[PDB]
Parts: sequence; structure tokens; C-alpha cells
Amino acid sequence: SLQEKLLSYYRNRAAIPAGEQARAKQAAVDICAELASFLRAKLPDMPLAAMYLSGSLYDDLQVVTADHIQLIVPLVLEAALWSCIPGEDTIMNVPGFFLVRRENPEYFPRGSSYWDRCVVGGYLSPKTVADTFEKVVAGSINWPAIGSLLDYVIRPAPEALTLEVQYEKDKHLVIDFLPSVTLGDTVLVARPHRLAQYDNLWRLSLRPAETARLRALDQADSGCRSLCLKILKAICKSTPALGHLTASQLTNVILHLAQEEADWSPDMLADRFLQALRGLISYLEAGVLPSALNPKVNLFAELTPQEIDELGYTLYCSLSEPEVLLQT
Repeated sequence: SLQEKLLSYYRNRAAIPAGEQARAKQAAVDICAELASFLRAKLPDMPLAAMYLSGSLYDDLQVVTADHIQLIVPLVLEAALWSCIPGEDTIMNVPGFFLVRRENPEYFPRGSSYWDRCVVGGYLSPKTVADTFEKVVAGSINWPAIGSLLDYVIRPAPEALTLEVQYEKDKHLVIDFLPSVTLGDTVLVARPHRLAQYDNLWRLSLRPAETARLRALDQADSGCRSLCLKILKAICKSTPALGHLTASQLTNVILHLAQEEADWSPDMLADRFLQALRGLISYLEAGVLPSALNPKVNLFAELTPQEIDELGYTLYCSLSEPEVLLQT
């Protein structure tokens, strides 16, 4: 049965050994700690909150291999000096992105804030902020030496704010160094829009709120939404034609489906899985996957039509024998 194959697939492909997760996490904390020491030592005047590790590996949602970790570097911005403007509220009309505006310059003039050195045209520039950290992360810290003390091989990617870490002979971990402005249950990040004319905008991450909503849903009925998600994530991670599908997009298909369908008991996993495949296909066909948390945001807005066709056709052809997705 499909149910049995899905559970076999989760068991044999999707779930990451507790020990492998441990080594990846430790590699990340080692790296974080080294960055914090450098920052506290060479940039002690840079107002930052506590850096913390984040991502699906900390929420029990990472699959196949422990290979991706976010390192959130939150800027401290004075309340009276800055505002965060939603992209959908600007002339450019760019949902999913934000402006961080320097406010009250006539009352608190240029220089009142450390972050004034990263302001361009009255806005905290994500590009200038990222450049500042790039010089630190990619130009100032001795990664060859540090990897040696920790027995890792650490290199910034060519995307210099991405650190490639070899923590085992052939186990590799990517750490994304994300300069951020935390905004409640959401995070603004310096990771440029795919289009070039949308680059002074901070990117809005809804991950923490999406994750919390998913967990709350399963907690209320002891349901299988998270398990279904993990199986979907593993399939897309293991299938080249499906690689453009992101954790967030898959999480939101489940969140919408959770609004339409109440029954996520363990024995309904297979039915939910197929419903999620057909759901995905309909979203791809429309070219629109609205964020379940911010409906103004289309989660497919950064895919091209060719990328969307490949996803849609791959999934559609699979419906005639869904088992092929389980690497069979």
C-alpha cells in the first residue's frame, strides 16, 4: 500500500540519524562561537543582539542529510530611529520584501546610530549591511587556521556570506550567515530578490511563524501534517526535477490543505500526501501559491515559467504511480 511505502520511505530515506544531526549542529555552534568572538573583539561597537542558529534542523524538519543551517545575526536598531515598511505598502508594490527606513533625521541626525554608516537614500541598505559582514566573514577571519583547530574545512562560497563546512570526510554543511532585523514572529534578511531592480529591499522570512503554525496544528489533533511535509521535502530534495520547490512552499501547501481538510490522523497520511500532490499541481498551474500567513505574497513569484512547468509536469506525471517519487 502507498501508506506503507511512505512510512518505509520516511524510515529509510527521509529521517536523519540522530548522530549525524548532532555533528552538524556542533559544527554550527563551533562556527557561531568563533564569529561571535571575532565580532565582540573587532567590532564591539556594532550593536547586535545574540546570534542564534536557526532553520529546519532545529525544528525537527530537516530531511535526508543535515546539510543546511541558518545563522541569524540580528541588528539592534533604536525604536525612535527606524521603521520597517512592508513592500506591499510601497509604490514598487513588492510583497514579501521590506524597507528599513531611517526616521527622524531632523531630531536624531546622521551619526546618532552606528547603523547610519550603512544608510543609503534614507534606508538601511541590505547591500551595504551585507558588504560590511562580507568583509568580516570572507576577508578578516582566518578560516583555514580555525578549521584546523576544529578539524573542519571551512570556506566562504564565491554568495560570500555562505560558509561551506566539511565536518566529516564526505559530509558537508552549508551555513548561511544572515544579517537580520527581527520583526516579531518574522525576520528581515539581507538576501537579495531574484530580480536586480528589487535589491534595496530586505527579504521577509515567515519561517518561524509558518513553523509554529504547523506545529500548533499537529499538536491540537496529534496529526500527520509535519510528517507529510517531511516526506514531501525529502522527495523534492532527492529528485533533481523537483529541486526548485522550497521548504516554505511545501509548508504552505500543507497549511492551506489544513484549512480545507480536518482529518490528519496517522492512517490518513497517504490520502493527505496525494491531496498535497494535486494541491501543488493546481498552484503551479495558476502560477500562484499564496502565503497562508500573508496572502498578498505569492510564494512562486521568484520562479520562471520554465521552472514552474518542470515542477508541474513532473508532479502530474507522477500521479499515475506516486511510488516513483519515493526513488523507485
